Amino acid sequence: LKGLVNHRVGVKLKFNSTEYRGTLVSTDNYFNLQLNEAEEFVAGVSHGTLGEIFIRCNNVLYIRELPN
Amino acid sequence: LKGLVNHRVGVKLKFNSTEYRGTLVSTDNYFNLQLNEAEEFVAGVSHGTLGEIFIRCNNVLYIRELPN
Amino acid sequence: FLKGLVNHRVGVKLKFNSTEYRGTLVSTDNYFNLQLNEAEEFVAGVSHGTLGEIFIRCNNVLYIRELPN
Amino acid sequence: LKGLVNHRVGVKLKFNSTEYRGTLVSTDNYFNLQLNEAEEFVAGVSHGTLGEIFIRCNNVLYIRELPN
Amino acid sequence: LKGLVNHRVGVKLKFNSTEYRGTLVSTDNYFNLQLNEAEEFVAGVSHGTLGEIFIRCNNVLYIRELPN
Amino acid sequence: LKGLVNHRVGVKLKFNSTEYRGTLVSTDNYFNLQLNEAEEFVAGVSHGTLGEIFIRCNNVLYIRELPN
Amino acid sequence: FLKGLVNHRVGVKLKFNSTEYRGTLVSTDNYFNLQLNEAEEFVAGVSHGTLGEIFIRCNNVLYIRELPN
Repeated sequence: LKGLVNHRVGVKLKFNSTEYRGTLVSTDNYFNLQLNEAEEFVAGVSHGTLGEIFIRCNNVLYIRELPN
Repeated sequence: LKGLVNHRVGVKLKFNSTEYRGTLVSTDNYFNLQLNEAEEFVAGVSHGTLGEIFIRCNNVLYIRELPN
Repeated sequence: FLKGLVNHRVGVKLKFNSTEYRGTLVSTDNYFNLQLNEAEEFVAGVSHGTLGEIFIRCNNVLYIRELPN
Repeated sequence: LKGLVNHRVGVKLKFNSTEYRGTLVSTDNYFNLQLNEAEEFVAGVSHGTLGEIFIRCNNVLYIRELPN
Repeated sequence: LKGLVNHRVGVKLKFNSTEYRGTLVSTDNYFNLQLNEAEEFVAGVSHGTLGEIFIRCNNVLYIRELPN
Repeated sequence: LKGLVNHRVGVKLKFNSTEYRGTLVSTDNYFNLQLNEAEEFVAGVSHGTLGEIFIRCNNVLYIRELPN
Repeated sequence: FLKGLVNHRVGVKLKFNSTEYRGTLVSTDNYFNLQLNEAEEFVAGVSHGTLGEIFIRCNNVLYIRELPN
């Protein structure tokens, strides 16, 4: 996962279809991650900008690299 | 995460759309945290002040810093 | 953590429903497994009775607060 | 928790409104407990006697001491 | 729990009202247990024999000794 | 659990009534097991053959030995 | 411990729904935390799109299988 630090990513949660997008500032094996300039996406539509958020592994389905 | 100690944060839970906002007094890797002058928000509307609360990691979706 | 709340009149809110157990926090441990004395069950803010000493399990706990003096 | 051994206790489960009452034979930190002369109670009504049961922590909401 | 080895027990699951009945061959702290000549019971009715099954703690609410 | 290696088994899941049938290639205390020649059974009706599949403990209810 | 599948075309089926992510398993570890490349989302057997490289958490995983070429 460290290969995605300082990259634009999207974190998808288990429930609903919400995706947090931002820059991956940091993380840990535990999949606990810090996201900078995060923006909440629901079914692909922005529902706003949170600032920096710290997200818990458990709620996470997967992480992907947002496209260039 | 300790970077947020003494800051004004918002803890969002997995279920509903409830957020607890207050000052983050203390924490630990376990994402168990102490929140001072906590106020419970339901869909962004205040439903009251709790005092000092101690919140368990499992119920937390993420944490953010409340805009200054 | 919680050790600061021992001997304090506390409210323990569960994840499900709107039930809060109020009592004196006798003891705890990192695991958020706690012993409440003089526990009184509250449903939607309404007393549904007094249990005695109860031993509650972290898991079901949403948060714990300090009841207003 | 060992202060209740050999006491008449009630074990309340997470789901339903079922509680098992009996004599707490033994235990361990894990809240895995041994109940003797356990009787199942649904909404406060006896649904019969189990014998010895070994209960698992997880399903446990709380344990109380039954009125002498 | 090893006190029930070689006894006739019932393993009740969290969900439903299924109980697996059989003879407790072996176990471990983890409540992972081996059942021999296991028979599945739904609401107290047999729905058939499984042979030997290995059951996982989690799915377990409790274990009881079947009346001799 | 290792006594079932190379045996023909059925892995039942917590949810639905789905059982994965196949040969138990390997395992570990964690109940994470590798199945060969896995066939998906839904209410006792085959819905197709999977190849080799790796199953995660959590979703598992029990493991049984398919009658020789 | 499921290192026999690396560089193999796999399917990751989640617990909930009937979604399977298909791709090449780049890397992993005991924890069943896995890295999938050229991942494609399949709902009831129908492609709903390509994701890039995605990193999947164990918990949501029901099982993994080898894709049949």
